[PDB]
Amino acid sequence: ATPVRVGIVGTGYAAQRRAEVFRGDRRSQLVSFWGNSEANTAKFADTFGVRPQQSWQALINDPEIDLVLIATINQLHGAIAEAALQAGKHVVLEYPLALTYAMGKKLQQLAREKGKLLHVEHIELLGGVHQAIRQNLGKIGEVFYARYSTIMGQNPAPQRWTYHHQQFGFPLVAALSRISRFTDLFGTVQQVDAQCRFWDQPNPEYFRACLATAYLQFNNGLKAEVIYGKGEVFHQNERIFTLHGDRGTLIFVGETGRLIQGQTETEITVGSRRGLFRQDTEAVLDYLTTGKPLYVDLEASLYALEVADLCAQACGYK
Repeated sequence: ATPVRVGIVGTGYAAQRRAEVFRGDRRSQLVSFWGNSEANTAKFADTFGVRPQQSWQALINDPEIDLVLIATINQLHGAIAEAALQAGKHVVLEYPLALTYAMGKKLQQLAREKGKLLHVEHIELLGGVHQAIRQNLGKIGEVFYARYSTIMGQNPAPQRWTYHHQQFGFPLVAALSRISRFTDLFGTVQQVDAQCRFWDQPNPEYFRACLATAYLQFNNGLKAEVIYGKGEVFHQNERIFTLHGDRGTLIFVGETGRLIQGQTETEITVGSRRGLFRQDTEAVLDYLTTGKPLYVDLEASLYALEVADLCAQACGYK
């Protein structure tokens, strides 16, 4: 039903990219938003000339909203999605979908029972690099060894939700989502070993550093290392995504990529996350206005959630 009236829960990168396209597209209208922190809420309201709702609960219950975009504090995503679906809203999330596989399945069933969209993508984190990997995996043959490491030194560690044990949640959730979206080629994860180490702040509800490591064995033979570290103890940053195959190696350093085959080295064109967010937003608008089905289905985010549960279980986490 046009225009699609949108409320945005969140003010970060994913929320801003969605807001830009919702505004620009004539099939949609940005009505309200909610932010968790005072300064970023003010900036978002100014950029997009939309007034903020004081609570996200009020936003999702607004009768002048058709669609809720969720891209906020990690812990909140499942609860906000369930509340929005119960209020008869369509829901689009930036991954995570929920805290547990069971909640993700409960959300999937609820959206079906209400006949509402439940759509999840994972674009903000290395979305362009992921498509570049997809476009070039066919070139390197059987992938047997991959390493995805994100190390971000930060001193002092802030007292915000990203360093808060409960709000941030299991630290490997986002990284494991990235490594799990090649099931089409790697098969499913068959074995997991994972460790998680924290450096607590004086207030033990916050950590000042974390190092989480997951070592995965896939069914088609791939051994993958997935590393997530941030905080006060890290003196060298690292943003590496390397995949070794018997016909070549793909190396991504940040958003920079290079194909290596024999003695040749080729630059890899990495597209913008802005373009990927726009195509996804326009596909969502297509579905809501003409019923044309989305190419993405919830199964990819559900499996990433399963992998996260499995690695947390291997960690003794929660």
